[PDB]
Order: sequence, then structure tokens, then C-alpha cells
Amino acid sequence: SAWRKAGISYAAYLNVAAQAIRSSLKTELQTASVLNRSQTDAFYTQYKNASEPTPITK
Amino acid sequence: KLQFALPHETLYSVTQVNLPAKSGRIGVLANHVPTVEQLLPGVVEVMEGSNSKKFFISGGFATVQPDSQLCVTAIEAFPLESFSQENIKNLLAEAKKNVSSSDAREAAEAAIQVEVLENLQSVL
Amino acid sequence: SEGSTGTPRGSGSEDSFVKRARATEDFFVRQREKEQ
Amino acid sequence: ALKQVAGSLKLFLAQYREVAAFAQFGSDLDASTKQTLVRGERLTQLLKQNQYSPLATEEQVPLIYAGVNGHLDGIELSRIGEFESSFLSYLKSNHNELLTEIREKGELSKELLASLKSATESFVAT
Amino acid sequence: GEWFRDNGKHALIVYDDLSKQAVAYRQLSLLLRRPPGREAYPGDVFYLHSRLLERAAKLSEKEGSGSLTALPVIETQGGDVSAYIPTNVISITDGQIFLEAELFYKGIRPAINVGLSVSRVGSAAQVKALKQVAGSLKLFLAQYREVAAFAQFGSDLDASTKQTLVRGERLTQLLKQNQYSPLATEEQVPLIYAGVNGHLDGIELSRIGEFESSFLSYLKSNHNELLTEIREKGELSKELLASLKSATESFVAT
Amino acid sequence: ATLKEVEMRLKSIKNIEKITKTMKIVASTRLSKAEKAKISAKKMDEAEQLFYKNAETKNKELIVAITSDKGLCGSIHSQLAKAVRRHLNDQPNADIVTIGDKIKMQLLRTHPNNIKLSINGIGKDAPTFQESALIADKLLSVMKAGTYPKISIFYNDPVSSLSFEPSEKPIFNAKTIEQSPSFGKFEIDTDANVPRDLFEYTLANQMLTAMAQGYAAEISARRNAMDNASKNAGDMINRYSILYNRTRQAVITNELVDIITGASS
Amino acid sequence: AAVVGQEHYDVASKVQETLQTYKSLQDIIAILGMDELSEQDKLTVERARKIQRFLSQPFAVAEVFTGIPGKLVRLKDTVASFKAVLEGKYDNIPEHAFYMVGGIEDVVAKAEKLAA
Amino acid sequence: AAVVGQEHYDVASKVQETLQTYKSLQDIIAILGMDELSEQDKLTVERARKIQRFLSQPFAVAEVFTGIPGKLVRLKDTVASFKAVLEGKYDNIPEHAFYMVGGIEDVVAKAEKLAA
Repeated sequence: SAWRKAGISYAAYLNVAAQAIRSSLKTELQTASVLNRSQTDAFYTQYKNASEPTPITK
Repeated sequence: KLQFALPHETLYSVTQVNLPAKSGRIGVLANHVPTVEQLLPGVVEVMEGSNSKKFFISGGFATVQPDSQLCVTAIEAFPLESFSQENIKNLLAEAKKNVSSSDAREAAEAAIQVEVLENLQSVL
Repeated sequence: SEGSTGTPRGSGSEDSFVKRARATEDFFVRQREKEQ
Repeated sequence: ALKQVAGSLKLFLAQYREVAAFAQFGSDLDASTKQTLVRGERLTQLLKQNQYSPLATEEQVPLIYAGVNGHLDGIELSRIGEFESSFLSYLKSNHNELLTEIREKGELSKELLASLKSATESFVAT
Repeated sequence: GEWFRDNGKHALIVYDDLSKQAVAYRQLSLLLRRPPGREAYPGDVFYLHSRLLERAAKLSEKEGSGSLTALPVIETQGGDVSAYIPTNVISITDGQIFLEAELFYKGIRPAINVGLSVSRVGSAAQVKALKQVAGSLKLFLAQYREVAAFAQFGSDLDASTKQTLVRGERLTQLLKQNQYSPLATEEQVPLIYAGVNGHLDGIELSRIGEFESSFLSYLKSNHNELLTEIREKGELSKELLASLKSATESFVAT
Repeated sequence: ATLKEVEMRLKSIKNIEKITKTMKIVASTRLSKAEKAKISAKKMDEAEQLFYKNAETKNKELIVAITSDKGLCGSIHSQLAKAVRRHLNDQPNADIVTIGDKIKMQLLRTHPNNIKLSINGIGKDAPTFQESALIADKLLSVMKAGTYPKISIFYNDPVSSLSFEPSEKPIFNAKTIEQSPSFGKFEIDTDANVPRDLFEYTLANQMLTAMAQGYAAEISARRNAMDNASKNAGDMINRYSILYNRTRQAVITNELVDIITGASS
Repeated sequence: AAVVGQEHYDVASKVQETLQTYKSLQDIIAILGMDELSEQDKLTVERARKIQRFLSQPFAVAEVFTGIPGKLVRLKDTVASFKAVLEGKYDNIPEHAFYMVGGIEDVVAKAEKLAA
Repeated sequence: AAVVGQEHYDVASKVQETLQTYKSLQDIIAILGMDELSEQDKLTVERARKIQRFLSQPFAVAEVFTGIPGKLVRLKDTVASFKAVLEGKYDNIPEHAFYMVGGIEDVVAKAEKLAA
């Protein structure tokens, strides 16, 4: 595809794929661990000077 | 002599394997030329002599080593029997809708999904 | 027994463990109330 | 007059004592908290007092007003001591009628409340 | 209460309570200027209560076979069972039922601490049918109390540990009982049978209340004949065990 | 030093002993599970970087320091923070990306201006490729991770199943992957982007290997600390039991002496 | 239940269960912090904290201490208001709204007043 | 202050404050370990442990018990020595060097000996 024009990096692309492949599994084989591979509560915050602008996600 | 590893599971660490490169979909023999190239989301097959096992991967990097070693790294890798047709459809449709969904790479991410889920249905 | 470590009884009967339970907790409620 | 200027002061040192536990919790958040977090520490230094040195109400009321409304939040902790004795020199030198007002009337009218506010914001810049 | 015991009959005596009786004895002796001991009770304050409680007894065939049963009551002060008078009475009696405010507030009512309550007589005077299902109700619960702290980490649980918690939580909710609602033996056994063997493990916790009511009236309408054999025989047939399983599994379908 | 004070203190520490013991056994389970995922990430490190062995790669800097948000794991955060400051003496102008509020904690005190990006909410659950990739993504996006001569990841390495050592491993950019001495020994399409993609792919895998290791080092350190806290609490319980009994005896005697004196008169 | 009606009894009992369960969590929070609390656990904490505050009330005779004018809340109000909170209807309303007020209406009114 | 001067008075207050902070934390320390304090609190504990030791002193009448020559430290030197320790000027010096000596010169002296 053209993730080039968009902000997408190589590994971010592979993850997008990997997600779809996990969701694609037979629902019963979508085990607890498999679904954990799919979710994160991670945030990112930029810092300058030691203050910072707005918290974001993902 | 294959090392087939995922982040969560290491499948192999054999005679011939077939892997979907960025370049032509390539087969790998016993004494292959040292080659290093990408892996697009496709189908990795492996025949151990006569019997063959089939793994659909997410994509990664293929590495052929000087000493007749093949290192294939992928994030996800599963047999085909492990997929349900309808889940793929429910995703495919939602992805297609999400192409041109609005401004952002939200639009662009969907485009990536459609292609991958299409490459999946094409095999069965 | 239940709340014997965590719950605030009188000032002048305080653990440091009581003191931190109320600290880690008050912070948590502040964050959630800020988001909502 | 003192009841006025020290509206929340007691529960404000229950709002500050609350955030005193937040510091050894180790967390560096609630910048809105930082406002009350700093204020209380300055209020605590304001309430310190040497022995044999009692203050008249007209001397107290300004000081409490200064602290409660956050006019101290931008002053160094180690200089709150000297801030007090100078601020009261300044009010005796210049705003001598302001003090006499609080002394005789024992109250602050909306007129005085702003007169004091203006005299406060004035002194902050040395 | 002894008139019954002596004339081949059976009586139950409730002393409610022995704390306040001790206080009254204390009031007497101090005012009679008798020497005070610990907490100002008289020297013979153990003998105040031991003298009394030993009169409860199961008589021999020779003497008419009568019985007097005693349920003395003791109010503890701060949960302090090691307190003076409670400690006297605890050492006199054959066992104790211990109640906790904590359990009460949690919803456990009667608020009986199973770990701290015993009957040193025990099984010898339990209905055989209850003894057959209760034997391992002791087990599953003792095992539950050991592992109870792991419920706070649900995400981290292994197989047999999760299994113990599920059964325990259920057997505890099973022992909850409204006041003034004592159940007959034949009504008790099946409820305990359903829990102990596993027939509750699939049912969500909040539903155990309504399960008890519906499972009972069903049995009185369909399998009353089983209840009757339980009541009359007091034991349990291999047949009755099998018929009970059959009756239970059938209801589990809803 | 009253009887009721000792009682309260005693029941409080008795819970602490119970809670900390439980946490320790929980952590032991969490560690079995995280051990297997550490092995898997160490096989995708022998096979992933075996290209860099043969190609024999060699190098304003980007440092990424990896701990978590969680306390109760001993010196995981302070020990790794010291290792970073030590590297920061040798180069004081480097940019820092902190993954975990606890490391952010340490480096925000000592080197506040160096920190340009902090990552939150990593430690709770086992680390995943998605997390690594998305972090790498934002590294490449807003931190310009491509435009750095040197890149280092600081993490804790679980030497044994009891202890850990703050380790370091470097990441070479696309510019550096090409200039590797034996780079050309493999058939490579210069037409398509192989250098950039390999740099961006390794960035994500290596971070996942760091986090998988730093996570198994943090559970192990917490199981160590929880074993200690539980043992210390036990001793505290013993000291306060003994104190309780002395006070118990005294209260009985003292209460009785009052009674005796009142009776004598 | 025979005296106040099965509804009243049930509300009281579950308020009390909520407050008891809260205590047991305050222990875990003291040692382990927030990270070992389930999503329900954190909800229990939040609700109990609102319940505790909701039990406060400005007294008429305490006016000189509070500043706040005193409230009198009818029993029916009380049961209804607490039932609503036990069910979940105010999980979005912050603590301070429940503190030092009368019935459930005075809660929403205070909640909107602090928004501004 | 009217008697010992503001300097002396203030050094004492800070020493006392430091020791107080350290006492207050004895619970946590003993149970959880030093690792669970803030960094500001770790420093205070470090500093207090050195102040504790620096308050110890070899007595001349104790020379037999100690095997250590008695020290008699002048008040002025005690103030200065402790002032300097509060100001952070000796945070790089290990604990044992403050133990059982006289003034700050003896701390420096013993530290160099311990370095050897």
C-alpha cells in the first residue's frame, strides 16, 4: 500500500496486519494471551525544558 | 536447518521452505545463495521431506545465512485451519468502509487491512 | 481485621501505611474526577 | 475582620495537609494541586511566630489576607519571615489609615477589602 | 430445666447471658466485703460458671436417659476472646459458636466464623445424612479460607485455585440464612449436596439466593418421596445418593 | 504503649504479612509465565541480530531507558537510573526517552532538561510487539529516531532467576547498516528500501527484547522484595506479640492494685 | 424488612456491604497500591467514597460551624437517593457533589454549580 | 535565638527536623526497604544517619570502654560542623567516618584514613 504518504512506519504497518490476522482467528482459538497481544493502555507525553504538552495514546 | 521464530513462540529452531518475499514469491533449497529481503504478509509453507505444514504469517524479514541457515522472523504466524471465514468478512467490510473514512491515517490504516484480509481469503 | 492496615482511624493513631493508603488513593480519585 | 480574611484557612490547612502525603507518594502531578501545595507551605511559615511578640489584629488581618489569596505563592519560603516585618513597616509608613480602619471598625467593608487588595498587589513588587 | 432431664425427657437451656450474671455475682461479693480478685470478681468466679454448666448432661440408660443441653451466652468486649470471663466459660463448655461483626457487615448471617467455631463432641450427634455431605463441606471450606486472599488477583489464578474459590464463594453464600427461618434436616441435605459435589459452580453468585427457594419447592412438588425417606431414615442409601444426583442434575438445566 | 495501641499495631502488621506473602506467590506465578516469553524474545534476538554479527556493524544521541510505572520491586528503577547517569557523564547533551514513570521519576530529578518524551502505562501487562512497534513509530515520527548517529536502549537484564544487572545495547540507523564492513555479502535490492526497513524493524524487536527482559527482572525483584517485606513483618509481629503480653500482664496487675488499695481502706 | 419494607432493608444492607468491602480494599491499597485492584474494585472504592460523603449533612444548629444552612431530608428521599447511587445512576458525578448536602436533587445542583 | 544566636538556633532546628523526618519513616524502612522511599527522602535518611553518628562522641572517662581517646568539642565548632553537614558539603563522605569522633576535621581525617 501507500503508508509512505501517511505517517506509517514499517513495524506499525506489520502490527496493523498482525492485528487483523489475530482478529481473523477462529473465535475459540482467540485465547486469553492472544487477546492480550492486541490491547495496551500505554500513553505518550512529549517534554520540553521539565513541563510538557497534552497526554496522548497508543 | 531453519530458525522460525515469533515474539511469543519459536516454531522450529528440515529440507525446504517457501516464503512470500517483497520480491518474487521464492522457494528455498538446501544450498541457497545468502539473501536478505523483506516478507510481505503471505503464506509460509515448509516441507520436511515429504509432509508439509502451512503457516500464514503477518510479515517480517527473511534471512539466509552463509552456513546454510534460514532465519524467518514474523510477528504472527498461524495454520489456515485456525481461521473462521466470517470473522475475516466482518473485518474486511469494516476495513473497506474505513478506507476514505475521514482525514488521518485512520483512512490509510484501513487500506492496509483490506489488502491483507484479501490476501487471506484468496487462500483456502 | 478488615481495614486494620488501610482505613483512617484517629489522627494520633496513624501508621505510615494508613498515611500512604490515603495518599495513593486520593491521587487516584483526583485523576479520575479530572478526566470526567 | 479576621473571620473575613481567614475564610477557609483551617480547612485550607486540611486541603494542604492532604497534599502533604502526595509528595512522599513520589508523584509529580496535579499542577492545580501544585497551587494549593505551595500555598500551604507558605501559610505554615506565616503562622510561625517568635515568643513574646504578639500582634495586634490590624497587623494580623493584612498578613492572613496576603497568604490566603495566594499573594505569597511567588515568594521564597526563607524570606516570609522578613516579608512580614517589612510589609507592616510599609503599611505603617504609607497606608496608616488602612490599619486605623481595621482597628476601630473591627470589620472590612467592600471598600476596604479592595483598598487592602490594592496595597497588597502593590507591595509584592518590593 | 433439670426436671425434664431427670424424668427421661430432654430440655434446652439458654443463659442469656453469663457476662451479666458474673457482674451481678461481683456486685454481691464486693458489697458483702468478700475479698476481690482479678477485675474485682470474687476468687471463685470460675466456680460460679463451672458449677452451673456441669449440670447440663446426657444421662445413662440406668438413670432414665434424660438430657439437659446448655447454650450459655457470653458477650465479648472488643472481640477479645482472651478476656477474663469469656476465657473461663470457653474452657468450661464443649465448644463454641463464635460471631463476628465483620462477617455480619459483609452479609454473612448468621455471622459465624467457621474457623474459630467448634463442637468437640462433633459428628457423634449429627444426623447421618448431614454427616455424609458435611464431612467434605468442612474440607472445601477449610481449603477456601486458606486461599481466600488470592481472590484479589483473579487475573493470575491457576486451575485448582480458581476452582477452590468458585466452590468456596458458593458454599459461603449457601450458609447465609434469613432470621426466624430454620430449615428441616431433609431441606438442608440437598442444598448441601448441590454445593459440595459441584452443581452450583456454574451459577452466578447473586443467584444462589433465588436458587435455594426454587430448588426446594420443586423438590416438595416432584421428589417429596426422597425428602420423606431422608427425614424418616436419617441415613442415605446408595440408591438415594443416585436418586438425589438425578433430581439435582435435572434442576441444573434451568 | 497502651494495650489497645499494641493491638491495633499488631492487627495492622498481621495483614501486611498476609498481603505481602500473597503478592510474592502471585509474582512467582507471573515469573513462570514471563520466563517463557523471555526465552522466545531471546530467540528472536539470536536470529534477528545474526545479520549484525556477520555484517559486523559499528557506529547528539538518543537514549531510551526502560523500566515501568510500578514500585515495590527493589532498586530496579534507581539502579538503572544510575547506569544512565553514568553514560550521561560521558555524553551530557543526549536526548532521553523514558518508558515508565518510575525511571522518568529518577532522571527528571538529576537531568530534567534532557528528557524529551515519556511513555506511560507499560508495566502492568506483559510487553507486546504492538507496544514496541507503536513506541518505535512515535520514536521515528516525533523524535526523528532515524537522524541519530548513536541509539542506546537501557534495560535490566535478568542474569539469574534471583538477581539482575542494568545492561545496555545499541541500535544502528539505516545510514549505519549500509556502511557495515560485510554488508554486501548478501544479495540485496538497492532499488527497494531494505536499510530503512531493517533499522525500523530491529528498533521494534530490540525494544521488545529489552522490555521482555526488564519485565522478568522486575517481577523477580518484586518477588524478592515481597519475600523480605513478609519476613520482616513476621519479626515485627513477634516483637509486638511479646510487647502485647508484657502490657497485658501489667494491666491486670495495675488494675488489681487499684482495687486492693481501695479495699484496704 | 417487616418494619421499613424489603426495599429499605436491601438498600441499607448493600450500602453497609459496600462500606465493609471498601475497608478490605483500603488494606490492599496501603501495601500494593492501585495496580492490583480489579475494575469493579476501583468502582466499589469510588462509590463507597461517594456514599461516605453522601452520609454527611449540614445541621441547622451546626450553622455557626459550617457556614452552610442546614438541611432536613425526608426518609423516602434518603432511601430513593441511596438506591439510585447503589444502582449506578451517578457514577459520572464527582465526590464533592455528595458532600455536605441534602437529598439527591441537591447533589445534581451542586454538581452543575462546580462545573461552572 | 536570644541566647544562642539565630545561627545556632537554626542549625539545631534543622538537625531536629532531619532526625524527626527519619524517625517518621522507620515503619516503611523496616517493612518495605529503603528502595520504597522518594529520592528526597532517601537523602534525608542518609543525612540523618550521619547526623546520628556525628552526635556520638568519645568520652575521656570512657577511654577504657572505647580504647578511643576522649574528645572535647567546642560549642562554636559543633555549630559550624553541623551547619556544614546540613548544607550538603559532606554527602560524599561515608557514614562510619562521622562515628565516634570530635569536630568535622576529624570526620575528614577519618574519611581519608578509611580511603587508604
